[PDB]
Amino acid sequence: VHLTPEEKSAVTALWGKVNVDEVGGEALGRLLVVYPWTQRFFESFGDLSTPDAVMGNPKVKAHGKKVLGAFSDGLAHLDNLKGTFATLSELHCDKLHVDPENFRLLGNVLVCVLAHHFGKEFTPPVQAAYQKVVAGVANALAHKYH
Amino acid sequence: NFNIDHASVICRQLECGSAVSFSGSSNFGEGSGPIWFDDLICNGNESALWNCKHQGWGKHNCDHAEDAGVICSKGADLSLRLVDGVTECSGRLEVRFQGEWGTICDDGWDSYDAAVACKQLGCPTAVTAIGRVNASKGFGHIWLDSVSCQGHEPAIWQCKHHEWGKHYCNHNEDAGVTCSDGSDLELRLRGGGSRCAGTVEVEIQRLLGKVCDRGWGLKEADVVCRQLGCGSALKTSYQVYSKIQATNTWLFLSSCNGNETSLWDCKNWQWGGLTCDHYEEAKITCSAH
Amino acid sequence: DLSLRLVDGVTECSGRLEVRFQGEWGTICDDGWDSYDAAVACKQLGCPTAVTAIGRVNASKGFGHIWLDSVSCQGHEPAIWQCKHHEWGKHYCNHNEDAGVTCSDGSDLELRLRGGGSRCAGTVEVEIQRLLGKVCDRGWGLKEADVVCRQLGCGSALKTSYQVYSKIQATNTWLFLSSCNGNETSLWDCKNWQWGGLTCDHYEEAKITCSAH
Amino acid sequence: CPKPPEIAHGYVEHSVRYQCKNYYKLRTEGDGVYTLNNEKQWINKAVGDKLPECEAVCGKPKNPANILGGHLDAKGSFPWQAKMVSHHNLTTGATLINEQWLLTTAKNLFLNHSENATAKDIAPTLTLYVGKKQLVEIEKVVLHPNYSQVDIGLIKLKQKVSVNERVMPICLPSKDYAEVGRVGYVSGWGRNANFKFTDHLKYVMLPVADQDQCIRHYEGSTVPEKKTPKSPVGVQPILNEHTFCAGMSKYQEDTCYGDAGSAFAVHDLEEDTWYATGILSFDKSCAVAEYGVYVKVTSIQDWVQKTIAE
Amino acid sequence: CPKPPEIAHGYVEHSVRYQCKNYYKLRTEGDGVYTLNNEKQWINKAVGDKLPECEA
Amino acid sequence: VLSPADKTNVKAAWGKVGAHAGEYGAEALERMFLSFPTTKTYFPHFDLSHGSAQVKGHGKKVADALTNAVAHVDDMPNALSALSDLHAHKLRVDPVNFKLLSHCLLVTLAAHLPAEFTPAVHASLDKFLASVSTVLTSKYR
Ligand code: HEM
Ligand code: HEM
Ligand SMILES: *[C@@H]1O[C@H](CO)[C@@H](O)[C@H](O)[C@H]1NC(C)=O
Ligand SMILES: *[C@@H]1O[C@H](CO)[C@@H](O)[C@H](O)[C@H]1NC(C)=O
Ligand SMILES: *[C@@H]1O[C@H](CO)[C@@H](O)[C@H](O)[C@H]1NC(C)=O
Ligand SMILES: *[C@@H]1O[C@H](CO)[C@@H](O)[C@H](O)[C@H]1NC(C)=O
Ligand SMILES: [Ca+2]
Ligand SMILES: [Ca+2]
Ligand SMILES: [Ca+2]
Ligand SMILES: [Ca+2]
Repeated sequence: VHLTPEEKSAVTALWGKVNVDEVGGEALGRLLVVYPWTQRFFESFGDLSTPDAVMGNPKVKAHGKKVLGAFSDGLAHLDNLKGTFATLSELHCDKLHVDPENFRLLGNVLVCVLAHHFGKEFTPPVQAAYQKVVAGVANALAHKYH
Repeated sequence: NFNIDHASVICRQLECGSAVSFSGSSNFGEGSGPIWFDDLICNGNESALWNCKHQGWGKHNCDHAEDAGVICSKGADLSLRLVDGVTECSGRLEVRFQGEWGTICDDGWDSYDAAVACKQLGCPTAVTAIGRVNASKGFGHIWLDSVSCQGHEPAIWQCKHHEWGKHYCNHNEDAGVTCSDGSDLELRLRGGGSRCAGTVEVEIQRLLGKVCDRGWGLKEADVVCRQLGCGSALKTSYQVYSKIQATNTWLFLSSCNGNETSLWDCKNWQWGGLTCDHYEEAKITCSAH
Repeated sequence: DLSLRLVDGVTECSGRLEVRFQGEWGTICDDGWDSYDAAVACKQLGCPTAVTAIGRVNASKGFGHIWLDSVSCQGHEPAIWQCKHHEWGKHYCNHNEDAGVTCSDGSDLELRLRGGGSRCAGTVEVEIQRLLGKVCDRGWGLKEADVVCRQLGCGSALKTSYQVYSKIQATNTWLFLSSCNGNETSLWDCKNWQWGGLTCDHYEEAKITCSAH
Repeated sequence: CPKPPEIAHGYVEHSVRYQCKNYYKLRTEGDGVYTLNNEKQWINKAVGDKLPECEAVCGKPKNPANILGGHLDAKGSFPWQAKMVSHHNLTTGATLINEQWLLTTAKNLFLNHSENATAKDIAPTLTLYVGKKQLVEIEKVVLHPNYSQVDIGLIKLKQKVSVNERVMPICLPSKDYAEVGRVGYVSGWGRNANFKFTDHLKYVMLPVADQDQCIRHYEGSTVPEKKTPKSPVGVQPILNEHTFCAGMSKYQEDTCYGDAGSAFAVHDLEEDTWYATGILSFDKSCAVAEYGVYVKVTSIQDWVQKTIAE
Repeated sequence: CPKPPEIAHGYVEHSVRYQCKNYYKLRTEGDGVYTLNNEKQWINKAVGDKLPECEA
Repeated sequence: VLSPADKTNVKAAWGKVGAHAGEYGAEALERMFLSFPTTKTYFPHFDLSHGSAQVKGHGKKVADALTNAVAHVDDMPNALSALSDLHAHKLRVDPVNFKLLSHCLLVTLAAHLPAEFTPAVHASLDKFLASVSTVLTSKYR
């Protein structure tokens, strides 16, 4: 529906090469230092003042594993994205009150992180499919908001 | 400062049951007499409001028209039921809220939630599915949405429900349940040369359907091939020797580890309640063909 | 004082616009020009408005401040100075592009095909106020091409290419237009057609072969 | 009126109470007890013939509070913000001063228009969206007499808007809260970090800043002879004695385009009322510059009252 | 009885007071100011449910 | 809000880009076109085919402007004065498209030059590109 079968193959292929342990910590650490208004939500994770502390903090790295796994879980079936993220969207809307833009910002940083880790293999058609995936996830986690 | 967990402690003091939510201004009745607690906030850990923290003791800041009132779930005329199924233990779930019967949204429905509903209704919970069978979409207000339950609870009202009357989900999808003893479930292969090769046909409570090809693969195919006693699975297609009939109900599979003994042990398999027009029927050819 | 005058044109009814305000003369940037605005301009000039075109006739860019930019007129107005303009005396356009005004009585406009074996087929050529001109093929397509064939009474239009027979003289002023519905009968019925003011190095003279060849 | 129950040996004369609906405040000199008389028109002693009025409550939101980033407005803590959309869908904010009047900037009403355009051209096209989504039709658009020195414009609505829990005017202060260190809340309808107009109302606390380093950061110096345009965004803000500058927040948040007309609301904790201390005028700083320019409400308080009276 | 004049965005709490009949004096200790309630029965705080009565 | 330590990284990182700046700008332009199809509406006559000479030519001039801005980091609005008027007063390019180009340019730099993109440099180069976009769009109306 959303993606062509050739587009789906490449997206699923690259997601195999990823190192879930380190990619999640990388993207979360970058967002907390590039856009430094998300440090407010992660005050439970300790010191986050300096970029090296943000990268070296164990808690954000562990939270990166949770973020990455949920992204992989969302990739399981695209039409279910409304129902897949309905449980998580409520947490981000009623308890933490995370603005929908931060979902779009984290996804954009994820594309940059994946491009940094891979290199030339981040073919422009490949990133186009990834952006379409990211846009849906940001919309799906925000569609709960009303 | 009235809270939902604050209301939970309140209805526990009456010992009747859980409350649907916290309500303000006492819309049902007018207050009377002096009041002792104002702007009351409670964490919910405390057994009673008396152990709960009070902003003021022996006084009230809200007037009798603004003072809160409590509406309780057990006091509300709530009763779960099943409508339009193959038997009395299958079909679309219904919740009577405020005297109006409504369905349950599909989003958030899990095998744990199906286990609770089967226990609540009264027929055995040996095998529980998360889909509605042979039923059509209902009309009314969807009173429950994103019902997330641990499974070991007496009723779904005590389970954490998002909100009464959210109705966010479309009325086409409604949560259903299939409470089965485990004897009626049967799986067979039809339309091929041998019993081990053909189209996967399921028969649950004497209702014949197929298996959708959403996540069907070789790994999920070993479960079926082993279950029929026909070795492992080689090919997802087969050679047609006869024409199978046409069925309207479909079984949907989430995921399987591949080491399961039977297809029924795979986690979160939905029976009916959905259509996959783009996808085709799932087929399989066992090695013992 | 306001006075808008046509200069460097074939006649007094067609030429590059020149507007004086505050006592200083200048030219209008071509951006925002529309056929209706030119129709309002012809009313100021007094020339007949039977056929009006936005093109500029064989006129130079000149030298002067661009007083009016992005003028938007719809036609039912007394003068174009009444229409809203982006700023006064402030411009960001290139100095070469000047707003062109062409007012036609309706009889001067002629359409002819030259260079082919028959009158129905050949390179498209346009004669306006005894000035020879061609058609750039940017928007050119088969459905607008039927209008040229239909105007000449030579049936439908089959293909753009035509078999050369004799050579054709080269001209400088060039005509081009966006598109045509095809429901009409004359090329002048196509709206917002520019007559001069620009050149096409990317694009060449439009040709046709009609069915009645 | 309902018939009173019959009593033995008594004739009844009536005296009823008057109370204004919640979210409104009663305005009358007397208690409001209305006594029925022979002429059959109910009269209170102090109020006489005139009926008591129910006016809007100032700056008392149901849910009190605690753009690039900011906090999502989920509890509806800013019921005075009102979106304004121009021809090209260039949305902009606008605050709510009186029950019928709104406050914005002059440059908000010059979009797609000339700098000397009359009020009659602007009026038909401004699309206000006060409240959740309640569209409102306007009648008049008054500009400031000096629109080149104070970017302020008043808007009159056709009829008064009901004061719900999501619609509430914020009135003007009696003193000046523009003292350095006064942290104030700004609500915005403009661009976010991706420059797309926000679909949800956001807010951020910004502290007032010394108005010497703000001018030196923008106009080069406080000496008129040595002033040179060196605004790091390329557009010179309009700076004079009717302005104050507010820097970024702790987490480096500021206001980008489309946030003009918003209110620099401060919380007066002693009175528990929200007062408008400034109106955002130069919102083009975003994250490049370090100061946003706000028009002081007190300097325009006298002029606003005069226009409202007419 | 005639309706009290209406106020914009305001509610009127109706109330009626009983004036004692001529030649009689109010036996009840209450003055007799009855106020309209949601239950349609007018009540004075002092007299309560019991209706006022005047004696010679 | 580029601090003096932030501008040092910007000049050093852009210096390591070297002569490949023109190709990097061209790749970012092509990358944004196919990833965000609505952006092509702002280029009416340009050939949008992959590897087009005009796209390569446009990328060279875009990278030329950015390299000029780095040398004039202290005074950006004057160094980008002509481009600000053309991008806002003539073509009326919506400011939302600028954040798309900046993201695509950063991705191109990150993919082609991964070793030098430490998180400290990533923030500094991001703040530099945000400063350029605001200057160009500051007079949009
Ligand atoms: C964009 C896709 C995102 C996904 C898939 C995601 C996923 C998750 C998940 C699964 C959790 C649950 C962790 C737990 O329960 O222990 C979580 C927690 C959390 N997330 Fe997200 N997240 C996303 C975006 C964000 C962003 C951008 C922020 C910015 C601050 C954020 C803030 C938080 C916070 C504060 C928690 C902690 C919740 C708690 O402590 O109760 N999330 N996230
Ligand atoms: C950092 C961001 C940008 C920079 C440095 C930049 C720079 C430039 C440069 C150097 C030119 C050449 C002008 C000339 O040769 O006369 C140009 C033209 C142009 N710009 Fe950009 N640009 C940027 C962003 C954008 C974006 C995002 C768009 C559209 C979405 C855009 C739209 C255009 C167009 C359509 C032209 C063609 C003008 C023509 O062909 O005459 N610009 N820009
Ligand atoms: C469910 O099946 C029963 C028979 O088992 C049938 O009577 C009923 O119509 C079915 N429900 C539908 C088709 O909605
Ligand atoms: C089947 O494999 C899964 C992992 O894929 C494992 O969790 C589970 O315990 C296994 N079951 C058996 C019976 O070996
Ligand atoms: C344009 O043509 C007219 C008519 O022949 C002539 O008078 C005028 O000089 C020409 N202008 C130029 C610049 O060739
Ligand atoms: C233009 O063409 C349309 C169909 O596209 C037709 O309805 C209309 O009558 C035509 N106008 C004319 C011939 O003037
Ligand atoms: Ca669903
Ligand atoms: Ca659940
Ligand atoms: Ca032009
Ligand atoms: Ca026009």
